[PDB]
Amino acid sequence: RGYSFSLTTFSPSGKLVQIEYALAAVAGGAPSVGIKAANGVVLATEKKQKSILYDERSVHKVEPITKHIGLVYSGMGPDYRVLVHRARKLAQQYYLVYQEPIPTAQLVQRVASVMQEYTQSGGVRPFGVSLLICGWNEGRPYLFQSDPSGAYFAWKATAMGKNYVNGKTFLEKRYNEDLELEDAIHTAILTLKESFEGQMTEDNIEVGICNEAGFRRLTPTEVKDYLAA
Amino acid sequence: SIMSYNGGAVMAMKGKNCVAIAADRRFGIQAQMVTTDFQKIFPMGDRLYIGLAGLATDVQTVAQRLKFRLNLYELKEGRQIKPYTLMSMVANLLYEKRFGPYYTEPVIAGLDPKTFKPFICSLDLIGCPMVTDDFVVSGTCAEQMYGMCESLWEPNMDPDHLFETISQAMLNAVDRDAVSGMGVIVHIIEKDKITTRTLKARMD
Amino acid sequence: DRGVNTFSPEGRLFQVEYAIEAIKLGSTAIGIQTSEGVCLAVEKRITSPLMEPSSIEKIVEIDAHIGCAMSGLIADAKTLIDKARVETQNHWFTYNETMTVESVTQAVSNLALQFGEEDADPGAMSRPFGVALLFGGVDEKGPQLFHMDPSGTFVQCDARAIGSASEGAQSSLQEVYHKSMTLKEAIKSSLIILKQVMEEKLNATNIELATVQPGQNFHMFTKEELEEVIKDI
Amino acid sequence: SRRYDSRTTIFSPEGRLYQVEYAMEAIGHAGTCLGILANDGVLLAAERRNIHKLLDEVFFSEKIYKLNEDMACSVAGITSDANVLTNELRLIAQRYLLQYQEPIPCEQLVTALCDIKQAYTQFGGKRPFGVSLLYIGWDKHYGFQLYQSDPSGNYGGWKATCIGNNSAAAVSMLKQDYKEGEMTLKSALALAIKVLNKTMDVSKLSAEKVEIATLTRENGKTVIRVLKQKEVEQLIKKHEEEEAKAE
Amino acid sequence: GYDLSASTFSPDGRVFQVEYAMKAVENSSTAIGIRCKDGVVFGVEKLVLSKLYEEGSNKRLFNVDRHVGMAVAGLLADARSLADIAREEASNFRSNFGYNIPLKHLADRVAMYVHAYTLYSAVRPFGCSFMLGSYSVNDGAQLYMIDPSGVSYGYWGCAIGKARQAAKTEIEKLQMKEMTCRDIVKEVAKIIYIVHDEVKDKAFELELSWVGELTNGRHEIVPKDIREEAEKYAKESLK
Amino acid sequence: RGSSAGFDRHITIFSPEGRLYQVEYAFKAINQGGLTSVAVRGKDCAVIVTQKKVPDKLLDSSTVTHLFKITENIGCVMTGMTADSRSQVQRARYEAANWKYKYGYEIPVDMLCKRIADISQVYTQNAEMRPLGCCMILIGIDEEQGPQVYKCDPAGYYCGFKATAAGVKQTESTSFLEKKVKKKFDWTFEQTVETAITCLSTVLSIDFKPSEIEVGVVTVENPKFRILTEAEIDAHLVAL
Amino acid sequence: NQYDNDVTVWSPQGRIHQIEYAMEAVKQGSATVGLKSKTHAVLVALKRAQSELAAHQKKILHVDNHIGISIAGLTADARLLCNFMRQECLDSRFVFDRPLPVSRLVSLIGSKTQIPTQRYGRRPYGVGLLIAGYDDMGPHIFQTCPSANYFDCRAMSIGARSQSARTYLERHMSEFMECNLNELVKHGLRALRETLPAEQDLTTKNVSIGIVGKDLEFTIYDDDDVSPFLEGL
Amino acid sequence: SYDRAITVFSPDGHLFQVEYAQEAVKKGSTAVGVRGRDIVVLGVEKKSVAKLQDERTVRKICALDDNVCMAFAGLTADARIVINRARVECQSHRLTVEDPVTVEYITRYIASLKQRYTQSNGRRPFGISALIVGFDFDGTPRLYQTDPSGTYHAWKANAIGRGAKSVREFLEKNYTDEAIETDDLTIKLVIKALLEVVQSGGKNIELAVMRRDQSLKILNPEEIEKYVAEIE
Repeated sequence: RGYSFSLTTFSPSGKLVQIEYALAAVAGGAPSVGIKAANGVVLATEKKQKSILYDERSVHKVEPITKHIGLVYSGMGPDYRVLVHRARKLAQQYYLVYQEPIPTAQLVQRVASVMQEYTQSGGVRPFGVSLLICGWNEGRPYLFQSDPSGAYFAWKATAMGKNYVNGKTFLEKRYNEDLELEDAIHTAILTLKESFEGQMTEDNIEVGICNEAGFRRLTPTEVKDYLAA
Repeated sequence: SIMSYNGGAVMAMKGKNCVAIAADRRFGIQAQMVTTDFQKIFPMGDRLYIGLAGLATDVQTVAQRLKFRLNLYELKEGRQIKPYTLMSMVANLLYEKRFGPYYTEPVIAGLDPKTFKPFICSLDLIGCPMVTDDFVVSGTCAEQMYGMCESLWEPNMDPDHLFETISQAMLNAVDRDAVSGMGVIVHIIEKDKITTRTLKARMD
Repeated sequence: DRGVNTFSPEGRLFQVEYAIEAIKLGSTAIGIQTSEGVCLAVEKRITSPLMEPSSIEKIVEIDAHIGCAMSGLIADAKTLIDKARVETQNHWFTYNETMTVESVTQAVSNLALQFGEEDADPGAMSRPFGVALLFGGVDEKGPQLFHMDPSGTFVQCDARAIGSASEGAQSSLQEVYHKSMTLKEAIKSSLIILKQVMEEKLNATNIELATVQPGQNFHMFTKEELEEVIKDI
Repeated sequence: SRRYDSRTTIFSPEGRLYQVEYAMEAIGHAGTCLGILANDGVLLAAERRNIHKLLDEVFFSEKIYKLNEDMACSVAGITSDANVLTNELRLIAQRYLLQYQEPIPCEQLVTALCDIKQAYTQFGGKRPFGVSLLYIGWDKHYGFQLYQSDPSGNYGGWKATCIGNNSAAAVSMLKQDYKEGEMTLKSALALAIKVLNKTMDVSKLSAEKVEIATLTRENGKTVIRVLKQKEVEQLIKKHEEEEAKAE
Repeated sequence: GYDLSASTFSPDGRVFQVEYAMKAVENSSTAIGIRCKDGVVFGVEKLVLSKLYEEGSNKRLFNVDRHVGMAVAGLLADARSLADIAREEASNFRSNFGYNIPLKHLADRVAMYVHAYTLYSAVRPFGCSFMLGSYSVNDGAQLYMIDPSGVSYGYWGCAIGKARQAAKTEIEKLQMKEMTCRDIVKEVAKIIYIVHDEVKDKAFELELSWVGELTNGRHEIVPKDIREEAEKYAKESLK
Repeated sequence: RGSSAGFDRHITIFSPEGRLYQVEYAFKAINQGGLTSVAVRGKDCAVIVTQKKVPDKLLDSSTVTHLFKITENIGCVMTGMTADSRSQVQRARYEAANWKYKYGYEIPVDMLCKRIADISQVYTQNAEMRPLGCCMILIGIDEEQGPQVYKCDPAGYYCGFKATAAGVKQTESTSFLEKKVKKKFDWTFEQTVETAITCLSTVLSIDFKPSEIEVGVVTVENPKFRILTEAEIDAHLVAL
Repeated sequence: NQYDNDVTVWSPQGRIHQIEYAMEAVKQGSATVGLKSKTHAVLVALKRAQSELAAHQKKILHVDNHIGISIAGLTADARLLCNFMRQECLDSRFVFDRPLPVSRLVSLIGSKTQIPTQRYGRRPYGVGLLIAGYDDMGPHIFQTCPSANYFDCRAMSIGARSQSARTYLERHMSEFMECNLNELVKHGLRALRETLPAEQDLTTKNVSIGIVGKDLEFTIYDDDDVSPFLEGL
Repeated sequence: SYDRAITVFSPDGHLFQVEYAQEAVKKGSTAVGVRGRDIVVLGVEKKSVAKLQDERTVRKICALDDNVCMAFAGLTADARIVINRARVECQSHRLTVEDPVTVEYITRYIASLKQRYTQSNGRRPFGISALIVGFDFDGTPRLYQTDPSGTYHAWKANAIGRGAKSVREFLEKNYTDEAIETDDLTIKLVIKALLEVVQSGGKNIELAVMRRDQSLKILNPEEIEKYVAEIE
């Protein structure tokens, strides 16, 4: 019939430990890197399948929400998708009211408000998913991180996943505020190289960019061109 | 015809880098006036006004339901609304009660808050948006000021020509309508200022 | 650790078994059914001298012909004695007759064991009632007196004491009661037994007495009326 | 299921609500947020937590969240639960305006959120909102006001108060350098920076670690204005220099 | 504490509340059913506890539709509950599709009702296995059996109860695929008496019900003229 | 290694290392059936092959099956708890028919594994319900993408495959059959059935009879899902 | 230890302790005896002495004009179950204008009693009922249990020390189907007397008798009406 | 809907959540009400003044209607729900009866609401007691006290909160007809009872007096020091 009590409660130290444990699910996930350049945002993640038998052109970790908003995760695969199909639905519920493409900050405020609700509603665990969300609205690029608590943060560049603390130190060295988009894709790929454990190819990662032409994830023919440099 | 109960006439006209909106001042019952100061034009922005005619309980309700939703919008979105987006906000509000509609046909008139691009619109009672570049009318004397603004409107008017056009098209229409009149208020919305002139009309 | 609807290994349904132990902390109430009327006498158990004793309403009107006497958790009784009053008025509305004393007891005791925590209502009782009720009145069958334990077990009694000193006042009721005594002799017998069992000195402030006769209605004694009875004891 | 339930809304055997008292310690390790009432305004002085080098500057503030034309709040605790509360105060503030065509009085807005907060401490079996949050505002009936609202659901009007980390040390400094009926706005900005030095463990302030908003009246209209980086850097340097002229 | 709910797997991936509920079937007396060339014959070893019960109390053979019968074993109050569920599904099928429900579909609709109580902490699994059996001209003889987990398999012979393994060896040496229904009843009664323990559980009343071609596909109790001519046959080979 | 604190053992909440300790037990529930299913797609075909252990002589072996027909064009093989198996098949058959009723075309294998996995995610996030101890492997022919073999699991993860195994010998038959995804294409024609059978024959060391397995195919020439008869399987089993 | 608090929890022995504890509630109530001839069906019950002053209980209830029940266990669960049975017998006479058959009433009880034995947070009905009836098929002595199956009995007794009655009833059940009305009731009185302490006997104050028959509607017999039946025992 | 029994019985017949809600009352600030001849005086004991309160909005003597005002002790947030739901009922009673409430009517409404959360699913009891004072239409002054159990009694004088076991021992030895004679002497009976409980002493209390029509007014801080100097 459904449990009506919160599974996330405060610990005596003042902590919501089910959220703090859902962060541990995120920090064990595959590394995801977002970089906001001056004319675009690049979202790159490690799409490293377990075996050769897995179809790489089947499921996607960089998913578009609108024509101008895409997002990527570190954490749990299936919790991402319930959260990425509601994000696509919240984006069209805005568009039916306002007939304007949703601002990127407003989508992140609606997605994180959902993620807050499964930290307080009855009989549910939080999501084990953080989200790097990108978008282009009003001539400005946007990059947000949505933590499993439901808190959102606008980032110039950040990283999640395994070795995120080592990776986010690598962003603080090689991030110029006045980069272009084509120079930010290389620095996003290099962060996925700082912890990869192998030889990364066009199928072992997944890159998504968002410029004023909208959001799109890069084709594996286009990923190979950036790996040559 | 229930929208002729209180009467009323609102008209919005586009100029060059400026818009004008105008309404009558009469509040009434089927043929009886009560006040001559009834507000039908409401400030939905810095330089963006909505004008509502029709049944006067819905002129007051929809302007308050829209001020409800716009203040939620301007706090959450952190910016002022664009005049195209207010149009879709009103069109959602009027269609959400489609069966049993709000008996108002609002016009909006404003400037784009980051382009100063002029915008006028008109909606039906169940929210069908009409964007025009010439003029929009709404009210009891619609046909009086359709043909009145088909002659007087010229493209690319100065703010002083725009005031003398929308005010000669309101006065000649509501003096030919029985349940519209008792004054005309005109807002000229320009980039630097909002000028508001009530003007001498026939009080019959 | 266990739910409210849980049987003991002895089959006792724990929460009712503990709601019976709640009555043994409430003040002592005595009822005696005679052929000439019933009497209801309860200890008020004055806690502080500043407490106004006219607010300790441990005896209430149900209808003009039925009065109830309570012990235990007095706040829990007020939902039972209001459902008692509405049921007598719904019976009068439909049938234009006074409701009998047994069927008012039968309707109130259907609310006992109507608790639970699994969609029993949108607003349902979490727990049983911590009260015993002594209904007493005169119906078409004559004077009657009923007991209303929290298990919903209702029983007609000739004389019944409930409360903290029931086991010891029920031993005194079985000795002095007989099936032909008078209501004056039952009012007097309900105060010798209250004298044995009350802690404070028994006066006309810390007791509460009410009778139901076949002729007259329910009435509760005044301060001047109780003074005559206590001098006779 | 009774096994999996934690009983968030029951009493302790000492008469306490554990999840409320445990939500109070989530706030004592949040960002330090204080508010000072003056004779011509109220301010908020939140110590900024998200002070990383690679953070952007999207929306107007970090922990202010203007509620109304005439009143703003400031939150400390769970960041996510504060966003749910601040959408709710904006709904209450606009349902009053829809119903009365007057702006919500500031005590009536704090009271209505504190009823929603109390309701999660008494029924429903949910955890409370671990957000204590300040309030500044103007209304017709009492003018400039300042409120604080704990997760218990009880509130209070203050002349100077502080929530967040090192709030107890911040209150005692506000007990002595605050003067009732004698604080101007410019005197209260300097008191805000004075408290935000002995209650932040860092060596000094840099205005990337604080956020200040003031609320004043200007020609019959309440203005709520987050101070920019240069406006606070002048206030830090006016206190980093004047402390040298007192020793 | 991995066994207090049906919404909990064990660390080796088992739902013990389902597996405890099939211990309840294993504490019930053996009910067998044999699918033959002409139909399906059920048989229940019905343990009569007291002499004070009337002959026919606690009936274990149910009619869930006019062509489908149901032999149960386990917690009997749960069995009468699922017999009502199987009657509602057979009723709703005819009210929505206009013909008698196939035994394949009826067994799958009921097994997914049983499965629905193996998933949640709000309910417990059913404490009963039960066989279903029907006959049609088109579909032929069919015998399905549903476990408390909710799994339904088709059988030529099933033997739910205490002496489950001991009765399956007697059904396996029978060659039911060529035998007719009046020959199976003489054999079902043999298998019931040979698996009954005349020491542990004392008194028992044999219940037999077929459904087959000789009844034009109606499910009914075997008549006493044929029932007593099989109980006499069963004791004669029990020696 | 794996810490635990609270009711991580019983309901789907997070371990202190964020593991969903309860969801990992539904994968152990797939091995409880003792069976192994092998799926492989070719260039014009996709094949499912699973063990058929009729352990009783009295079972009607026509009803002991793990292959299921979801639509006319989508086939299924199930591995795990057999009752949880049949529930997910009826939910897949129901979700595939709402697609045709709402959208007017036959559902892809793409979006049927996605919807069934979105149902399985709800079991891993609500405490009131356990996950289903079973995994579904769907096959079919898309219009543009061709043969598809998609597998969803109790976690809610539904990725696509060139070749899948599931159940007890899953690791022994993934490590085997990934060596045949070497030089070209695992013989990508109609005798990927022989790739599927010899994969299941090696990890079981069985060298099957004609009626010890059951095979389900789709093709481009026949997009309908067919279950092979034992005479058709023995035509392949005698070829190896 | 941990398998007895909930009704949705099987023990590792295939056994539900919460159901078996509710059957303990009916084995510690009061002995009631039911039996039938080829013409009548008789319910005899001990109105138990709660005290020396209580009109003891009422333990035989009218359900229809052809069905009455007798109560062992929780009395408030009984009349909660009897008001369902009274409604289900009015439901048939409103719809079919005929007496509802006795075997179909008890099948509606056992499907209504099974529902709380399987859902969380609900308890089994802690009450046993002996049900006498006269359908078109004859007399009927259905017994129902908290474990919601039911039993068509030739004779049955439930309650405290009721095995002594079942010892008596199983000896003399060979002659029940050829009795008169007064002969059949006296077998139920001798069965009910077997459940008594040695210091106790069957007075007219503690015995109720419920009889239903062919040309006889269901009647309960009070204190003065059981005197023609106790005149031989 | 969260339907779980929170207040359940225990062995020896106790409701723990009701007993533990009464321990929340004993941790609250002390409230005293006495009842004079034509005057009822409520006084609460402000524990801390701190020189930074806007004291207008932490007042513990509310006003239910024009004739009924109450003072509480316990969980302050639970009281504000009880104060507001009593104010709605005082207005519904003017709607249907065309008369102001009696003091025992709104006491029955508050007590039956407080009983209701001791017996409903998914609710804890209110952690407040309420000293309710008022006047009838006849003009008789009334003083009532509700508990978290839902029990209510009338009182000549009562004390709730911390130290109330000592304030009630004080009032049971000092409440007479002579100290309840003058209206000003009745006000000093609360202030003398509070100063036995205020462990810091001084003018750190709040006190509201309600006489008849020309009704309730809460006394100012310098208007309270005039009485404390008259008892020094």
